[PDB]
This record gives sequence, C-alpha cells and structure tokens, in this order.
Amino acid sequence: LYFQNIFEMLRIDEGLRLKIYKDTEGYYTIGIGHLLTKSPSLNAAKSELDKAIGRNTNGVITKDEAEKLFNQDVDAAVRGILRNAKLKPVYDSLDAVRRAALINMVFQMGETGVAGFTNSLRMLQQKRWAEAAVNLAKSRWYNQTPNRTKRVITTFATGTWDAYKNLRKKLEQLYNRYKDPQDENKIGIDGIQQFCDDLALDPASISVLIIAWKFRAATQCEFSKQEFMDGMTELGCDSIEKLKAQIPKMEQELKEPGRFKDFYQFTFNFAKNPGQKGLDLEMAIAYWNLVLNGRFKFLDLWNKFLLEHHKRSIPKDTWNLLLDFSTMIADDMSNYDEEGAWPVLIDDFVEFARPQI
Ligand SMILES: *C[C@H](CCN1CCOCC1)C(=O)NC[C@@H](NC(=O)[C@H](Cc1nc2ccc(C(C)C)cc2s1)NC(=O)CC)C1CCCCC1
Repeated sequence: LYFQNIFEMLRIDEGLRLKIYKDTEGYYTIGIGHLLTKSPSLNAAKSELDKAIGRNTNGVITKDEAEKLFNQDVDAAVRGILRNAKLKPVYDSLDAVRRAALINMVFQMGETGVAGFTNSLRMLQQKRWAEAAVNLAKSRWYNQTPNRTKRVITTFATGTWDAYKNLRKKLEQLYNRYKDPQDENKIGIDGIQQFCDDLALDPASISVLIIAWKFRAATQCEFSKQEFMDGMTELGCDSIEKLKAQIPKMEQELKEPGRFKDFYQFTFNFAKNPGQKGLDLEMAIAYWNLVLNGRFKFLDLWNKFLLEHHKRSIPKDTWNLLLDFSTMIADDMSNYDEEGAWPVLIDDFVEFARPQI
C-alpha cells in the first residue's frame, strides 16, 4: 500500500471530527467523512470503530487514527474511479495534484455526481485547464460550496496546492496577531480581547457568544489554535472583515427555534468551568440575562428566586428545561402543571412567584 497532501486538502474542505457523529443521511461517521456502519445502533458503530482502530476508542480517536481511516477511503475512492468508464480516462491522464482535486470531487458528490460533469472532464483530459476552470465555475457545485469549489477549481487550473497553501498563510498571519506570547499554540486573554476589538464587539456581548457557538468553542476565556483555524475555514472566512459580514446570517439562524435551542444548550457547556458538571449560579444568571433576554417574562423574578432560595450550581438538565418552561408558561402561571415532570427547582419557583402574581 505504501507504494501508491490529500489528507490536509480534505481536512480543510470537509473537516475533521474526532468524535462519532451522525451525518446528513443519519449515518454514524468519524474522521473526514468516514462511514462506520449503515446500522442505527451506536453499539454497532463503536464496535466497527473499535475493530478498525484496534482499541476501545469509546467513539473518540486521535488525528493519526483519523488519517489511517482516511487513507483507506482514498484507496477505495481511487479503486471506484478506476472501475468507472467515465472517470478512469480523465484520472489516468492527470498529474498527482489534479488527481487529488478529482478524488476531492468524488468525496463530495460521489462517482455519479462527478461523471455528470462530462464537458469539464473532457476539457481536463485534453489539458485545457483555463476552459475547464471557467466551465466548472458555472455549476451548482460552485454556488453550494463556493469556498471549497474555488479551491478545487484553482487546483485544476494551476496544478499546484496554491489555493490551500495561500489560505493557510493568510490564517497563520491573522493568528499571529492573537496568539499568546507565553503560549504560541493558544490565543490568551489579551488575544481574545484583541480579536473582539478588531470585530468592534465587547467580549461579554451576545454577538461574541453567537461567534463562539459558530466556532464550536469549548470554554469561555479560552481559544485554541485548532478552534481558530477550523472555525475560520468552516465559516469560509480568511479575515476579520469576512467574519464580521457573517454575523447578521448567524443572527437570522437563531430566529428558527431548532437553531436557538442548539445555541441555548451550547451556552451551558461553553460557560461552565472545565472539570465541573454544573454551572455556578452567578455565571448561570449572567448567561441567562444574555440568551433569555426578551424570551422569558419571569427572568428577573427567576434570578431573584435563585439568589435568595437556591444559592447553588445549576445542573445541565435544569438549564435545558428552563427554555421549555419560558416558552409554555402563561403570564399568570395558571397553565403550570405542578403535578407534572418539571425539575423541583422550577416547581419551587412557581410556588414562590404565584403569590407575587
Ligand atoms: C475568563 C474570565 C475570568 C474571570 N474574570 C472575572 C474576575 O476574576 C478574574 C477575571 C471570565 O470568566 N469572565 C466572565 C465573562 N466572560 C467573558 O467575557 C467571555 C470571554 C470570551 N471567551 C471567548 C472564547 C472564545 C472566543 C472565540 C470564539 C472568538 C471568544 C471569547 S470572548 N465572553 C463570553 O462568554 C461571551 C458572552 C462574562 C461575560 C458575560 C456573561 C458572564 C461571563
């Protein structure tokens, strides 16, 4: 197999997941789009992953394990390309760099999706790079994934890695402005503050919490190099100005309840101290004032109730259920089912709040 840059090309274009996840079609995936099983059983998926890696992964792998799986998928894709009468001639005629761009296309839309580009594939086989580049840019493929497609088209146009190398340069230069002088592999307190100033935002603002959600950031006041790089590439941003222009779109998303729920639940995980399962009361109230502002009539009376009668950490389930509480609760609390399944804390809040109307 050893006799046969591509891993980094697809790490950028598709993304690398180190934890077992469900893909669009609902299948159990890991690494760079590696399918584990067609089975709806996570036990089966973990069994497949464990067998393939050779350890009890519990659904979590290293980047090197993800690479082992990725090289197997490249080999399978190449074999499939070679058994395809519409793809084999083009593939055989292409240099190593342009073959990687073709394998990239197969990874995205499959063999049938790629074979549909008959005129463009012909131009590539004929080494009419300029004509192929203009023709591939007319497709829906160019509008569905503009950033990825432009990179792939550039690879076919030049036969160089310049699209990927130049994106990494621009992001590394941008990163250097924010990295911690005491720790090059992370963005510190000062760096996060600088990042927020460049965006003309306060670090305690909702816009910055929305950005953290979009970057899938782990914890408040922490920002790793990997979070910065992966976040900027996935969002299709190579500058602060480009990130700034994405903010209205992120805002509109939150008008849809499913997205808002995902953001609201993410806030708890982001806000809490690593190593702690719960969220300290003072911090829970400060984040509730940000995310439930204009969504919960009883927000202040709730904060007052907790500061005076709870005075302890907020568990994740209670945090999640407060959103459902705020949505259904009548202004007079008459529809509250006290004989229901709400946390004891919410039952106690209703009991405390009801005499005060
Ligand atoms: C970490 C900081 C230390 C404690 N400080 C208070 C007194 O003791 C010493 C100093 C802290 O907990 N501050 C609370 C504050 N949080 C924030 O301002 C955060 C800061 C950010 N963290 C990140 C991480 C990553 C990113 C990237 C995705 C760009 C950005 C930011 S900003 N902001 C937020 O969490 C956004 C709302 C309070 C803010 C208001 C809500 C309560 C906590």
